[PDB]
Amino acid sequence: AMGASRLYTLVLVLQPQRVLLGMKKRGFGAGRWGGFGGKVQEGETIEDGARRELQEESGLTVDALHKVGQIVFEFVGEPELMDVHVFCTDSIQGTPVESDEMRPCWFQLDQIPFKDMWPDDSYWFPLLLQKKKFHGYFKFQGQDTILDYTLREVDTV
Repeated sequence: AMGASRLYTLVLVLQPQRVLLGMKKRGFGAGRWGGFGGKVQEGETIEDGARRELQEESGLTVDALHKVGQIVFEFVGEPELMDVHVFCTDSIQGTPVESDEMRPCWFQLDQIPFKDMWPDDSYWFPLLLQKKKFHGYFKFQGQDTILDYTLREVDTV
């Protein structure tokens, strides 16, 4: 059987000229920039968990997000997969503020800091910028090494 998986969200604030990323401050993946997100909680829809995580980690409150992708992560030595649902929005009305877990920062869209993001981001982030939807899977050894991955553009997430 396929391993069991745990539901996570990942949220990108994407405006015409810039994207909001957050630096993970502690723990696994510390020092890397990426979307805001976390585990979906009991009795919570995936979109509402994504809205909750955006607010908890960045302070930004938005009323709705667009579902743009799904990425499954597998790590050598850990039988449980991460099932990550990726959301995007262009419309905010507050200021991003540093939380205990994340430091938000804007990057211009010709200065996307790929060298400081998770390696999988190099493959699916360009699809998001093109307003495409995607399904992906990545198997990691540790934090740096991809041993296998699949990626496909889809019409519906």
